[PDB]
Order: sequence, then structure tokens, then C-alpha cells
Amino acid sequence: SDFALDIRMPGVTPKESDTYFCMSMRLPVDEEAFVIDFKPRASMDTVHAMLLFGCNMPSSTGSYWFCDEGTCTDKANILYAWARNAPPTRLPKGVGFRVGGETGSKYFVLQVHYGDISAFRDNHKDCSGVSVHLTRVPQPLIAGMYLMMSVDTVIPPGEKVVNADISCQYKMYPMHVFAYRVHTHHLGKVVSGYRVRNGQWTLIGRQNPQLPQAFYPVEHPVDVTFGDILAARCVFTGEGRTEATHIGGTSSDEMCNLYIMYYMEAKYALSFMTCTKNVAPDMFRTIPAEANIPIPV
Ligand SMILES: [Cu+2]
Repeated sequence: SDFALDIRMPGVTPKESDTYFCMSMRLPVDEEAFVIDFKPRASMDTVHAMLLFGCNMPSSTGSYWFCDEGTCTDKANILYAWARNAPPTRLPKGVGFRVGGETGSKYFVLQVHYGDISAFRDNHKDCSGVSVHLTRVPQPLIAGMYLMMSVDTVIPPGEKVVNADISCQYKMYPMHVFAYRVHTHHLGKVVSGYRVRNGQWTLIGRQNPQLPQAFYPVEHPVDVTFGDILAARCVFTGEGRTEATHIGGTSSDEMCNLYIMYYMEAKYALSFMTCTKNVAPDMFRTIPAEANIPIPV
């Protein structure tokens, strides 16, 4: 019934720091399949991050391309992401990302963001990637991904604390949140995500981004529903920096990401949602104190 797909780079070798390689893999069937596990084949000393997308039109036809060219032409739904030697990610029973079928993606696209060019003095060839475990047994609970991401953060040099706040109004069919992944680069201290319902903040996740950036389970899994606000804060420092630090594509720039894995009932399910905004900036007046206390490793 099941099968696995090994999505690995074809022996690539970067020639400069912060190089982004992308490749695609066709789903071997067109009928409906479900992704239930993710096993990364990758290490921090070479790879800054991987992202895995579902789509129907990959941005190029070659064995691999530079990701500046695009990931997918159509909507690239994020399935999975990885960074700091995170262990495998396994979905709760009855839950899988839905691919193939009339509705679903026919291609995976893998982005690998390689780190420092030191790791290739060697000139070795790289086969980093993910192995994915699909099943054709229909799952009643379809997983999707909600990405909260900052696009305007400036971290002035040396400032002890900078908060980066992300908030969107939730207006879709009910989702049920069960795991999360936080991401920053070297300046990030703690990253927190919340569901805010009538002034009451309900923790989704709180993690140190310097720990392996796994999909950690949501301690008390929670419904997010029409009318709610989803809110996240990354706490940064400017210490150890000469100039301002901007949001960017290299390991010396910053990023504030919260990835929330959710499920929905098959019939009304959505794959991928996005917040790159801060709609409700004064709402953070009452964010809990825990969002600015660091998690001591
Ligand atoms: Cu990054």
C-alpha cells in the first residue's frame, strides 16, 4: 500500500556561500496519496536549511536549478522544512498531507540552502535531501501548513532586544493545530506563536530557535477558527553586530518564521496559508511575559 520517495540532490557542489539549489520529483502515481513522515538526509555543517514543496509546475526542467529561478510557477505549498539537525518528523495517526488525485500536487520541489563554502574546499558532491513516506490509504485528517513570516524586521547594531511581531486575522474553515517549527538565524533568542481569541492568548508553541528546528508537538492542541488572530513574536538581539541586520537570504541576514502544522476535515481542507503581516500591532501590549523570557537552551 505505501511507498517511499528519496528526494536527493544529484551530487551537487556549490561554488559560493548561501547557494540555493532546487530540484523536482514527480509523484509516481496520479491517484491520491498521503505524506505521513519526513526523514532528512542533511547536516548543519554543510546545509543551512531544506524546504519541501508540493506543486504542479516546477520552475525548471533540469536535474536541478538555482532557486532564484523559482520553486514552482504555480502555488508552492510547504510540506516540510528542516534546519539544525532536526530529527525525522512523523505525523499523528490518521493525518497526512494530501497529494495527487484530482486536487493534489503532482510534483515535489526540494530547495536546499547550502551554508558556508568552507564545507566544499573538499569539492565533494552533495546528495542531501528528504525521504518521504506516502500511503494510498485515505487519511480522514488532511494536514496543511500555516507559515508566519516577517518581511520588515530591522535589528539595529548592538540593541539588547528587538521584537518582531506577526499577526493575521484567521478567516477560514476550522484548522486544528498539532505541531510547530520556529526559525531564526544567529540573533534569535526565543520564538513564540499564539491563538488570540477575544483578548485571551493561547500558546501554540514557544521554542529556542538555536535548538534543532524540529516540528515539536503542540503541548495542548487547539482549534483555530473564524475570528481568531494568530500571533507570533521572535525576540532578537543586535549584540555582536557592527551594522543593522535586515531580513534576508543569507546566513548573516535574519529571518523570523513560525511554521504551524495543522489538520482539517478532508472535505474542506486547505494546504498552505501565509501571514507576512502585522495587522494588530497594539494587540501585543498583552502578549504573555513568557514570550520575552529566553528558553535557556
Ligand atoms: Cu534561514
